[PDB]
Amino acid sequence: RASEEQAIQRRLEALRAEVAFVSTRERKAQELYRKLRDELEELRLEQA
Amino acid sequence: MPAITTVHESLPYIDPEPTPEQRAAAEALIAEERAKVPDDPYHALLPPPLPPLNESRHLTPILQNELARLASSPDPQAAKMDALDFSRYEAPEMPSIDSSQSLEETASQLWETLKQAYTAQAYLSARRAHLALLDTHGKNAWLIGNWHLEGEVKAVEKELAETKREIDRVSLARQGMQEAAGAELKSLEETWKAGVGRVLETEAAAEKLRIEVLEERRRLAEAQAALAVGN
Amino acid sequence: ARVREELATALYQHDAAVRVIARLTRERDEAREALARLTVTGAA
Amino acid sequence: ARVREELATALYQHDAAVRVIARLTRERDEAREALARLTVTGAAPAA
Repeated sequence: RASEEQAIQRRLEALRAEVAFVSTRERKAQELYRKLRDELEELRLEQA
Repeated sequence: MPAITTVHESLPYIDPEPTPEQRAAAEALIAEERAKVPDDPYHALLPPPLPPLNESRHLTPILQNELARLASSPDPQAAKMDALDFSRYEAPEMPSIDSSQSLEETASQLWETLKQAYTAQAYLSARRAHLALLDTHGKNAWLIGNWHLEGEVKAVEKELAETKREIDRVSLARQGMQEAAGAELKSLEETWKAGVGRVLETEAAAEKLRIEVLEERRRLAEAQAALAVGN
Repeated sequence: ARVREELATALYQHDAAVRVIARLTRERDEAREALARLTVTGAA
Repeated sequence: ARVREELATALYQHDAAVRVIARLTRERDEAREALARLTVTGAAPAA
């Protein structure tokens, strides 16, 4: 039971770090989407 | 008390039940890396070995002799003790006095028969005295002995019941705590899988939009090249 | 008594190790199968 | 003596098991971190 207590704890930090990194990379994906969307709108402005 | 501090990530009340086929695969694999990993006979986690009989301060040389006898006996369960002379304890018969037997020898073997008869007489008198004592005062002693024995039974029973209550308490409390943790990990795992799928779809769509923005960059480059050629 | 309690601890921790083996095997199978499927497909 | 021998057998099995657990722990970390950083390359059609 003591071993499982420590196992549960370390599994919380491991999974929390993993999901936080995935969500941060998702935020970077939306930042890249915004940058490419701004570039596309700028090329629309330059063509029009 | 146990002395192993190895920690596995096994949470049985919330992890799914392992199916027997990949279970048997798990013991098969654990067996094959046990085969390739050498075994350590002097591991510190192993308790010290059982000392042999001879150097032990407990067993007397008579006890090693009896242990060797009962071990050399091929059936230890049927090994028995060298019995006393119950044939001599049995009631004596009238000895056959021979006419050719000498008077001194006849008197000596009559003396031996008298010794055995008197010993049996005293033994049987003591047995009858103890039987009368058990007749007059044995039932209350039997009652008080059975009462004490069932009292010890009750003591062992309450000890085992207390230990079982401890097990029940631990199991229920950790069922609750494990279930709370398992809900947390299930939420995080599903969120992680959904985030992986979402970021893959997101970067696929972003790569497609990168293809069109590169197409428009090439369009502007071609327009600039055409204007520079025409001017 | 000491050898019996240590044996019970070893048996329970061995079953725990088997359960972790099973869970990690499922994790590896899912991750490798997903990676193989995605590398085969490409256009999700 | 027999239960002591079984204890030694279980000790060897548990040591082998925890070594396999460690190896598979690095294996899961490698596979999961690799799939977590799996970017999307330009899906260029076969011209």
